[PDB]
Amino acid sequence: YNKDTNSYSAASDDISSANLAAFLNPQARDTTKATVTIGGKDQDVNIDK
Amino acid sequence: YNKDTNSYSAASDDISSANLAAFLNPQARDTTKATVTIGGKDQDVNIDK
Repeated sequence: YNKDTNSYSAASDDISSANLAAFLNPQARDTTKATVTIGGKDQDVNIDK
Repeated sequence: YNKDTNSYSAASDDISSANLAAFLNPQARDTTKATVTIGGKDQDVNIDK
């Protein structure tokens, strides 16, 4: 969890494939913004559940 | 939903035989204070999932 300066960080391997939905949306209908790139080419996306 | 003064109320018949856990605990470990009585015996209980 590499507690460095503030709220705890973390580092993990492939464990959350389908777990992004609940983690990124703590409530029943939260929505999260993210930036997705395929390499040198950024795109801005919105992710919900 | 009988909107009276504030955040909407409601009133429903026997529908939530097992649905109490999700409703009172939206998160993964929420706990709710509660009161239970059999009639003349007020008892204080905690409900979690």
